[PDB]
Amino acid sequence: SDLELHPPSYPWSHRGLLSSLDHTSIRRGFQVYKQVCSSCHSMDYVAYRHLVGVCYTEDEAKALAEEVEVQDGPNEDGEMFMRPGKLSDYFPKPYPNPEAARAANNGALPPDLSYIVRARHGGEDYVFSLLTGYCEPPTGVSLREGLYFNPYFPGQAIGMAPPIYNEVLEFDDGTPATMSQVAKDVCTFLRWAAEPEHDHRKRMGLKMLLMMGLLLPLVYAMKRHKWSVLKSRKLAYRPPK
Amino acid sequence: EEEELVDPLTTVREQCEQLEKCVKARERLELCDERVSSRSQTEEDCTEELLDFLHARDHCVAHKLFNSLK
Amino acid sequence: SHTDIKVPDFSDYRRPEVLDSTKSSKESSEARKGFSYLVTATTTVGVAY
Amino acid sequence: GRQFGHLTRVRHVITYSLSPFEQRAFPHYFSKGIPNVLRRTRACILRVAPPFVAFYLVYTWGTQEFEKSKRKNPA
Amino acid sequence: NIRKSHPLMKIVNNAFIDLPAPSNISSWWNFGSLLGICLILQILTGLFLAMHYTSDTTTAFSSVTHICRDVNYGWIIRYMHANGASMFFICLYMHVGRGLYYGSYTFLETWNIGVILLLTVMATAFMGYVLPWGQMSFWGATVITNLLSAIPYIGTNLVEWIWGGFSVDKATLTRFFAFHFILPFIIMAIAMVHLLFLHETGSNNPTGISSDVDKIPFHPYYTIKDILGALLLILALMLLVLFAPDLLGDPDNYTPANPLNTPPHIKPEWYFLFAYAILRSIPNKLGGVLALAFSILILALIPLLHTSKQRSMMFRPLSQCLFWALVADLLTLTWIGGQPVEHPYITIGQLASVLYFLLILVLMPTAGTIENKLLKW
Amino acid sequence: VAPTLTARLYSLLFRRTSTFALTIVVGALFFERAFDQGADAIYEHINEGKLWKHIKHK
Ligand code: HEM
Ligand code: HEM
Ligand code: HEM
Repeated sequence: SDLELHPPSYPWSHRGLLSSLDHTSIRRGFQVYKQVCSSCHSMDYVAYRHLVGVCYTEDEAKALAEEVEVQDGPNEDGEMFMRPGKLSDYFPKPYPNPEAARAANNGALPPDLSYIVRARHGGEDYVFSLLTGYCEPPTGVSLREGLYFNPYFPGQAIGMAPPIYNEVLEFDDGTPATMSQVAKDVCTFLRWAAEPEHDHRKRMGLKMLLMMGLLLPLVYAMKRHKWSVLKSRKLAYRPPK
Repeated sequence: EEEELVDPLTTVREQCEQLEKCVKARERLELCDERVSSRSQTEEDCTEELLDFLHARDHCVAHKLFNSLK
Repeated sequence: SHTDIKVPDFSDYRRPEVLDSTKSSKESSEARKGFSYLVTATTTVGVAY
Repeated sequence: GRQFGHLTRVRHVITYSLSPFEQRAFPHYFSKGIPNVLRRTRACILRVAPPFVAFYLVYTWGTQEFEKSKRKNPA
Repeated sequence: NIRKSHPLMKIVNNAFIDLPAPSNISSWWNFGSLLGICLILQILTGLFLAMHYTSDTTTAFSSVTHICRDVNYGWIIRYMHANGASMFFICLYMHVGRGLYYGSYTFLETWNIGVILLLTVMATAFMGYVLPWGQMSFWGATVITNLLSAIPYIGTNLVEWIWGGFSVDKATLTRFFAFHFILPFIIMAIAMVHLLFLHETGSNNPTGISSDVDKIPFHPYYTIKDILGALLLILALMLLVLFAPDLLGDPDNYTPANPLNTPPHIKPEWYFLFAYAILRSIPNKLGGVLALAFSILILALIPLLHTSKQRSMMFRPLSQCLFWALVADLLTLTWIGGQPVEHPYITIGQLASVLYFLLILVLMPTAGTIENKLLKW
Repeated sequence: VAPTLTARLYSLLFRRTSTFALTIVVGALFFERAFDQGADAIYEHINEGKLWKHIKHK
């Protein structure tokens, strides 16, 4: 039905002009991605070395890559083989073609997570709102199990589930991971998978504001200086008597 | 799950959900909710009332939330 | 009669360093060109960046 | 085309100028300046402003009716 | 000496150095260089983009991501292109407007070439947006291109001719790429001719009076003021691309193309929204595209409906109000154009469309006549 | 300060277009070093993802 609700405005650490992006959070959010989110969501536009300078250290990132496997190049016959992932291959399609998603997932197709924060309005807020907030299907509404109920999601008939159910945890520094903290982190990491350039963008922006803020007055004084012969200028008309 | 992770959302939501604007909204929810139940061949489905409540609740949630989160 | 040809007062526009009919202008010239040029030099350094 | 010296015919008009290195680029900037911007605004509001508010109003009204329409009580 | 005589320098000298210009032009005359600037900025970031982009359906979108993540500084280059397109449109809209307000259109050739320049960049930009092969790229490519099917007895064949297939498929992307590359160079030659006809009279000015009596050389004066002018263009552009890269594109066009989906959305980029509104205001296939076209080619009718004895609007109050109602009406049009065709929006979108045409075709010329009469002219 | 800084800037460094060009280019170097770092530094009032701060922990 064409009747719905729009997400509120959460105070992320990466909204409001010159603003980093919580990197310790991107990392916890990566954890959330690899453990709970990746099972049914592809992020095929992000590789392991992207996680380098950012959250993890070089060795750390390779170790994660190493872990599981992919279908590497042709064995000298004509069949491919398996090996421990390198730092250069992108995260890991759980479903081959599109219809495999339909098969293993009620008949629905779970959309890619490479962008998503830029592919849905409100961005991280919508994902945050889609995550944490889940509700009891009101009166006269007929779910049908495949579709769950979800405020925010258009139509209210979803197909996902709330895979945030307070846990299926992880941890480095051991953050008390409830559904809240586990959600914020995914979105924060999601921001980064959508817009990696985020930090630097805003850094150049700081420099751009400081420079423009210094060039603008100077170019103006250059201009009024030359125009001053004209702005200050006097006319007189002296016709023959 | 059964008892022992202090979901901050739930905590802040309580205080939030409570509040005036949402009290009134939930009142209408219940009002309309009880109508829908009180019949058979009806269709005024109570979907709108829920969102209004949620909206009012959720704005106040955003404002008070993340403060605590680590 | 072209001798009636005034030259409107510009005190209302002249920099301070040049406000006195009583004294030279060769002195404040360096400071004046200095300022105006420093402005354009600083600008090019800026744009250069 | 057009050049300088072939533009038009002008007679008896004197023009005094002063070198840019002898005057200020920002004379009464705030003093004379601001009153001028106020005067220019006065002169133009009644011709610029109204059309816009007509839209401003059409805009907020237009949205309210839309949003309020996707709701309903009986029938 | 050297500047004046040398075959190449003459050109430069006659266009940017000794060109007699009115000592009178205001900020609204800066959009001329600004478009010039936008044109180059859009060719320069455009070329660097073509060094990594591939025009094939299966890699199209992927290559654009490749640019933003892997290509060094690919992201700025990408967003500068994206935002420069809108910046090019704001400037284009200021420029046309400026001329309308000031009677600059009395220079038919210059103006008419200007209309050809308006169309050329519109056709250019429309093809640009399809290249990433996003949801909106495909459906906007579909919705808009399909209009030509309203042309009687020729239309079906036409749409199928430019499409390359029976849809917006493989042939269409590569096709649209080629034209998106070739178009801005043609635009350039045309801007030279734009400037060629303009130089034949020199610029107009806010009074619409005539400035032979007070011209100043284009050099210190307008080179330095265009510089300061380009600087502000950069600010607007950079403020847009660094702080809000997806603001005017709206968070949407990500997620690849899907010829079976059809998003409950469908609207061209903001610069076509006024035209878009006019089109859907009319219940009729033919009429819609007829009025769609007319909403822009009408610029070629403006000089025939001048009517006033004065050239500019500076001394004409009633005309000013009517002009402002035109701009105000054009906001409504884009605003409506950016909304679904439901209850309130249809009827005002309908009314505003009639007004657009009533204003330019009837109200404005009448005000001119009235104005003449009040002055006893 | 005294017979003017600008006066000396003009007399010793701005009267020729050579020295003028020369100072601008020398002034371009340092400015870059000072600002590029200055702006990177000011940016450090966000002791957050600060790669340096994380470098110590892991
Ligand atoms: C691993 C278990 C998961 C499964 C089986 C799953 C499945 C799905 C499905 C079927 C949909 C489509 C809903 C519909 O079309 O009605 C969906 C959408 C979505 N998924 Fe999941 N999902 C999972 C986990 C996640 C997680 C953990 C996240 C992010 C934290 C996520 C992010 C999203 C988002 C943001 C949408 C919204 C699509 C839209 O708004 O149109 N998914 N998922
Ligand atoms: C001949 C010079 C040009 C070249 C070589 C060029 C190249 C490209 C390429 C390779 C793309 C696809 C990559 C991308 O989407 O970022 C693109 C997209 C686009 N072009 Fe151009 N372009 C040129 C001129 C122009 C002109 C003059 C305009 C009009 C303002 C324009 C408007 C656009 C737009 C709106 C997009 C899509 C926006 C985006 O997704 O970033 N281009 N162009
Ligand atoms: C590629 C896009 C365009 C470029 C590069 C361009 C360039 C220019 C330039 C450089 C000027 C110098 C005067 C000034 O600074 O305003 C000018 C003036 C003018 N342009 Fe354009 N223009 C473009 C599009 C247009 C279009 C869309 C129109 C209107 C249909 C137009 C019509 C005119 C007219 C009538 C003048 C005379 C203005 C006056 O003397 O007051 N141009 N144009």
